Amino acid sequence: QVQLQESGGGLVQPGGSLRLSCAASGFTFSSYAMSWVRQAPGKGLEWVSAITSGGGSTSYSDAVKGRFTISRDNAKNTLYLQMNSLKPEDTAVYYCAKGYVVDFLDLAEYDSWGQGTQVTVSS
Amino acid sequence: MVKKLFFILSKEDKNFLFFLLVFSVFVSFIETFAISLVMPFITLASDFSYFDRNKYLISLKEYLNIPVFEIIVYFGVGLIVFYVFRALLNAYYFHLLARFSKGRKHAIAYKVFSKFLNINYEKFTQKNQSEILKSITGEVYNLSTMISSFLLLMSEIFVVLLLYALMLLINYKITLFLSIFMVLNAFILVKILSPIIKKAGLRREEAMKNFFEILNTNLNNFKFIKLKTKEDGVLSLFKAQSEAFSKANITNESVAAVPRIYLEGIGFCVLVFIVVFLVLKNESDISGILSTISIFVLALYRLMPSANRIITSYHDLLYYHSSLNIIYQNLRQEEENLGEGKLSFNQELKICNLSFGYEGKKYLFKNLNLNIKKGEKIAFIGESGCGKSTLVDLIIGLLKPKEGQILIDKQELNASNAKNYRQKIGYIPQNIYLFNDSIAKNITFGDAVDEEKLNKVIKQANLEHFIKNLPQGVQTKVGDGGSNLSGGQKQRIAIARALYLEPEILVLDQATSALDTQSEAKIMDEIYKISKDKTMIIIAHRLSTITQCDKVYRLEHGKLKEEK
Amino acid sequence: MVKKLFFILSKEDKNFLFFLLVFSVFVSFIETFAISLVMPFITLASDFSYFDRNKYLISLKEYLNIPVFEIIVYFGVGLIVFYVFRALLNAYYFHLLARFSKGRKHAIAYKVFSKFLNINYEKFTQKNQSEILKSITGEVYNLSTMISSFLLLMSEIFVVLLLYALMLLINYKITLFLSIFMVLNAFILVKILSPIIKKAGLRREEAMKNFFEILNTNLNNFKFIKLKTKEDGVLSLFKAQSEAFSKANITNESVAAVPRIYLEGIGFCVLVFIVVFLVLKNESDISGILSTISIFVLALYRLMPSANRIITSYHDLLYYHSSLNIIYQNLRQEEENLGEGKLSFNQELKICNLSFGYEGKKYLFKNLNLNIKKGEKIAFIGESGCGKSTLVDLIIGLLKPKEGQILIDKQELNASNAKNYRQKIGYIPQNIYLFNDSIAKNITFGDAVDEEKLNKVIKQANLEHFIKNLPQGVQTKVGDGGSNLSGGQKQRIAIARALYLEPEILVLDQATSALDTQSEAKIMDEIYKISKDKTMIIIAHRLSTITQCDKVYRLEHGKLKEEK
Ligand SMILES: Nc1ncnc2c1ncn2[C@@H]1O[C@H](COP(=O)(O)OP(=O)(O)O)[C@@H](O)[C@H]1O
Ligand SMILES: Nc1ncnc2c1ncn2[C@@H]1O[C@H](COP(=O)(O)OP(=O)(O)O)[C@@H](O)[C@H]1O
Repeated sequence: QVQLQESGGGLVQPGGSLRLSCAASGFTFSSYAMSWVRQAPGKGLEWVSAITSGGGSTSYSDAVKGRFTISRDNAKNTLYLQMNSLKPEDTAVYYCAKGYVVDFLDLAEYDSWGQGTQVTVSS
Repeated sequence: MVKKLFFILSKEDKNFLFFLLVFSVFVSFIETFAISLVMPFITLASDFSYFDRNKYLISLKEYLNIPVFEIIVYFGVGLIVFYVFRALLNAYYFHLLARFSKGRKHAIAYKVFSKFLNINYEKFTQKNQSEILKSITGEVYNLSTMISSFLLLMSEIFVVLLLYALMLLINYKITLFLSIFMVLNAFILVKILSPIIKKAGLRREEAMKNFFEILNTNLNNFKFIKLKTKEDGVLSLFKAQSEAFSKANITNESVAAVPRIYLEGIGFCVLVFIVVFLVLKNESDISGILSTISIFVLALYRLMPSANRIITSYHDLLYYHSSLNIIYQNLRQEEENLGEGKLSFNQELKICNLSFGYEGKKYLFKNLNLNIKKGEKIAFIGESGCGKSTLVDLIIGLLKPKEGQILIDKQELNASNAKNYRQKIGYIPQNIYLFNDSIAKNITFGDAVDEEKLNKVIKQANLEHFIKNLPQGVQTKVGDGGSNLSGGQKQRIAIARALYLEPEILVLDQATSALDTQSEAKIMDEIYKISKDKTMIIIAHRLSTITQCDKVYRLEHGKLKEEK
Repeated sequence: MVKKLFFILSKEDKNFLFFLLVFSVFVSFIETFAISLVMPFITLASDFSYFDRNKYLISLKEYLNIPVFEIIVYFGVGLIVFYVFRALLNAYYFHLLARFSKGRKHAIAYKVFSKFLNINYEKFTQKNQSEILKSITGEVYNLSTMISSFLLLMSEIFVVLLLYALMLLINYKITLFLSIFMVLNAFILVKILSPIIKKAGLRREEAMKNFFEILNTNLNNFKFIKLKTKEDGVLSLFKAQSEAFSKANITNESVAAVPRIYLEGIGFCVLVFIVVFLVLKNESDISGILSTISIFVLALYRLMPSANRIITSYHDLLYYHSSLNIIYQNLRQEEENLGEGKLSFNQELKICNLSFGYEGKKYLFKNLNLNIKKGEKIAFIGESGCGKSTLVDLIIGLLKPKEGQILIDKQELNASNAKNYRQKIGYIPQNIYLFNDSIAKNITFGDAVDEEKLNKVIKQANLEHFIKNLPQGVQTKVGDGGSNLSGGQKQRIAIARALYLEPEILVLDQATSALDTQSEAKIMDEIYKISKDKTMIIIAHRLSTITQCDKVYRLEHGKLKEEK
């Protein structure tokens, strides 16, 4: 009955700070490693970041490298993600997802979902 | 029956068993001397009331040096080193008990897991996994704690003996009345309550079964319950069975508390009665016997868990013991496959009149024949549980056939060459169960590493676009079976694990049943490309997922038909 | 957080809670009175002269008593009468506690099981059975045993309060030393051993899962283990993980034994201290204060399990407690379906653009169109995971759709009539889960008896030729799922069970998967002939079973094509 709900990303002008908080429920939050994804207008999907079970090994992508720092709070069962600077692509609504969503097939999986927070920060 | 014990323990195990046995006896002598050491010290302290009565201070302390109050303090701290020493020595003994029991938990279980690994796949098939798992990890905990309960029992019955010897060394009518009152209390609780302990204790097991069973059954007909809409016929059977489970449970928790409660009022009565015999009978030694009355106190304080643990290990030597050691040999003395020989496959894989079913199951084949040349990429279309996975279990080195030969280059598949024949095949079980570790170990299946053999495999299994984005790369923890790896990611890893063996035959076994529509065909083509240099057997539960298969064998109701 | 309590328990569960809590306070006075009755009995047993002195013991000496030795013996049996009365008293108190705990294990679980039985079918599908099972018998188990711990905690801190107060009346410096020595040992052990108890105790929970998961993973890959042939790579990861699990367990069962082993040395030293300290001080009344030593002995001997049960209930008030009470307002206050109306079925079951998906998933349909006339005898041909049972569970009263009308004689299927429309459908599951009771109760689905309609059901389900050979016949305890009942006879009851409902639409849902063609064809032919006067939705998993089916709707990947 895995149901995740992230809500903490609104429209604020670029060059600032924006931390999103993803809440989870229905599974042992610590044993599962977590990731992030996004769906662009018209385009398919696109990956963001990833992190391990202990939170001591990080991962990012080249289009967002050196821009974000991911933290895991295994106390309130929340997956955070700091965000700085927005491009005409950093908008595709960052959901949450469960395990490692990162290949081009394991993205077609509804391992979390849940509303979402649209962050279309234009010029 | 003791001969079945030494058969499992080895020199690192047997020598450790003797060490605990001697320490069990020595720890007993330590407790006794720790009790007996109170008697002199507390005789001299109590000798202060009567001033002088024997050569115990003014006529005894003048043998070394120092005054009276100094020798009573030095004897006092001399009592508290021996007690802190005992508190450490008794703790170390209870540490060797755990080190031996939990060390044998590993030393013993390390071999039974190998035994159920070496049996033929049919012998591993006939018994389910929820039974073999208990056969390699449930029995070991019982035997380990049983041997530990046996050593602790020897320590205790020894503690009881020489401490009773210390009591008899002091008084006569008391230790007599005490022994009589003790064995009278050992009765009733063991012959009138101990039967009712299980008379209302296994009725609680009966009630827990009667409650769990109808609860699990009730949840299964929930669809039929919503159709019935009326739950009265189900809750009228639940409330009466729960209320039948209720009192059958409270009678267990009542008769399990009567022994100790009665033993408390007894302990009080046998305590105050250790006093009423000293003041009445004129042994009035203000220090000679008033010292001994503290010895009876400390002795009893060391004796109450002394008697409790004996019955505990006694029940542990009946609940466990004889029911664990016999099955052990039979499961570890079990027979394993033995064969030495090689074989070569260059031409075709004749089957030649298989005719097979499981041990006690009906024949799902009978005169099943086909042949597989090198690189045919065949399939097995079936009706699930009819005989596809059974037939493919026959084609591979598993399951010795009944009347079959299974020729390879006009050479029979038997136990001599089945060992070398099992090497050149992967499995890729779509719903592959991985263990929580690095994906590299999951591809190598733990058989060390070969790097130069992993990157090529990952590149062939189309995982190269997947390792890059991982945090620890090829070293990220896979997280149980899936969790961190979705269905087709596990497929790519399963393909990589098989390709890592560098095989010549690849078998799929329903490799398309745990994925979405989009994820299947891409993986299928990704396998078809890396199988161009190899062969393939597919157990597809559906049609058109094989199309590129030059052979399509459909197994119906015993016979093997061919489609495309 | 206490407001969550009264919402569950009623008035009787409050009158019985006060029944136990006042008893919890009173049982402390009984123990103290049982101890405080010792010091008089022993100070009179020693000094007979007390029976002719003081404004308390003079006249009773010459009231039927005659000499002094006769009355002290009478006082002795009066104490053992009080101690046998006290043992029976404590046995009754520990009998009501278990009756209340295991009484609420039923009273609460009955309501929670009734709550999970009436939720919508979608809410019951998303969560697994072991979760719900433990939510209605494991959660009730913890909360039941928790309330008793709180009562026992208050009873326990009470008996420590007035027993410590009874000791203070007896002595000044001794009780002060004992209290300081106690709160010094209440320290250290709670802040130096307690961390290592969990530092090596929750490491056990860590190592146990890390040892079981790699073991349970190898059993599922036993096929690939036979293929690899080399087990050194599996055992190099098993021995290294087991040699780690070994030490990770020896330190837990060692540090969990360090306290009581050090506690023994404490108990020994705090005993000989008391008597020595009380024998050096010149209050030696021969009896007046040397009897008080026995009160301290009985006080502490009653205070050792007293200290154990307090921390036991405190661990029960932290390990559980707050993790159970909150998850009942979120389990008991659950919401359920509504509506009150009737519905009729006589023309067609128009579906008309179904389109459906679960809570937070994708849509398996997107426009799905069909219509079912009364008596059409339709089938659904799909794959093992497409959505064959989903659409049929949508046609029937189950599954509230997202965009689907599910018309019934041009009338909508909503909450007001979903009850009535669910009343007129029967499921007949092929792998039917039977409960260990008479086959009559199985067919009635627990709805009492009904020999009128029920005798006709057996004649319809062709069990009559099977009831004859049955020993108890219609009252035959079926023997759990399937004792001596073959697969076909289980199907006959599956048909009989839904036939007792007097339905109008009959589901099957994969009624062909685990039985030979013959033992099922005789059942399939039985189905097509007894389905003429009703409608039927078949969810066949294989072909050729729907010969006489007039309609065959094949659902592919979102669209509905039609076959026969
Ligand atoms: N591990 C097992 N233990 C006992 N019986 C089994 C086991 N696996 C399969 N069977 C039985 O053997 C029959 C054939 O099973 P299987 O080989 O899975 O069929 P298929 O070859 O069509 O997949 C089944 O009816 C099943 O009851
Ligand atoms: N009992 C169940 N528990 C968990 N998930 C289920 C269950 N039944 C179905 N599902 C999910 O719903 C989807 C539809 O499967 P299902 O309706 O069982 O198809 P079919 O019954 O035709 O095999 C599956 O992808 C599966 O993940």
